[PDB]
Amino acid sequence: AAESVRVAVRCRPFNQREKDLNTTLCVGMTPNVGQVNLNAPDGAAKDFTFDGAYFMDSTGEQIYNDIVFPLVENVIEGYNGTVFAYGQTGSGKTFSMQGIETIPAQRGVIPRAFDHIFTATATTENVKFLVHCSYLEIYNEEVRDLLGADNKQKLEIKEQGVYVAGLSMHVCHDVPACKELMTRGFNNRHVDSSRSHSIFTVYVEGMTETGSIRMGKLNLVDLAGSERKINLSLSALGNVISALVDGHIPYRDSKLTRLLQDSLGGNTKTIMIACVSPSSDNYDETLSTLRYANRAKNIKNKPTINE
Ligand SMILES: Nc1ncnc2c1ncn2[C@@H]1O[C@H](COP(=O)(O)OP(=O)(O)O)[C@@H](O)[C@H]1O
Ligand SMILES: [Mg+2]
Repeated sequence: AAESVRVAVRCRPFNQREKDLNTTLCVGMTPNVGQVNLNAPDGAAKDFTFDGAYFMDSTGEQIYNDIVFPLVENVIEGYNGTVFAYGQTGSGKTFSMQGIETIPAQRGVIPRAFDHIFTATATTENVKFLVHCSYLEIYNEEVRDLLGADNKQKLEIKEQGVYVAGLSMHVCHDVPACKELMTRGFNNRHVDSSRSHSIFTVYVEGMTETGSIRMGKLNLVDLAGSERKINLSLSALGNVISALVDGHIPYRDSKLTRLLQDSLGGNTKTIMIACVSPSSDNYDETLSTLRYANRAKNIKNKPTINE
């Protein structure tokens, strides 16, 4: 079925220095209708409509429940699903994807997708599920396996769909197995993470009582900071989105757009979490993220059940 990319905006709270400077709040929201207003110094507001609008006190729990939970349900049924985190360095991309364990309601979409997948796969008595994970990093157009034996090894992108040749896949029989791969991946990151893209993939294979196998993959992507060969994957993402909404798509311009070409206009249900700052000192970057997120709503995907 024809389905548009769902876009949600998340505004982080002020940090300590912003409070010490008494920094002006230039972001407003009307979460019932997904409205985000951005105020300029002169007083003129710029208004945007999104599929979700999560303000300074929002939690990873309420973001997951409203926006990601139905996509993860679809992955279990056999669909491909992708969640990207987009925004400047310091806006909350990693806090939205990974989150924190010190405050349970602030746990990210990745730990939450693990709990959801292992709960839902066990409560479906008709289907037997096998879960596998992969975790890669793209820095300077160099693709690296974050869980492999040699993490330094640069890997090639080939097509059979599109895949990373030599990318290790790790069986996960439960949530602890999943969380060990997350910390393992973190300790193997390039030396900090602001200029690279990371992709955590969860493969959910379901075997029915008949014997029919369905295969849905979940891509959880933490993009490099959008602040204005290092910036090629980000520039190509913008160029791809422009072609997709402008009515040829240059997926091959970068490693990131080649790998995720099915997430942008292909067989996948995609969600974009655009992260913004509440501060008037970040106005220019926030306006850039909001315009990018607004444009991203017009991308048309064609997700079908992989069975
Ligand atoms: N919603 C939030 N609530 C509390 N702290 C947050 C929130 N979003 C981000 N932070 C804090 O802001 C800082 C930067 O966030 P981070 O996720 O690392 O951003 P990014 O990955 O986009 O560079 C961190 O110190 C993090 O704890
Ligand atoms: Mg980060």
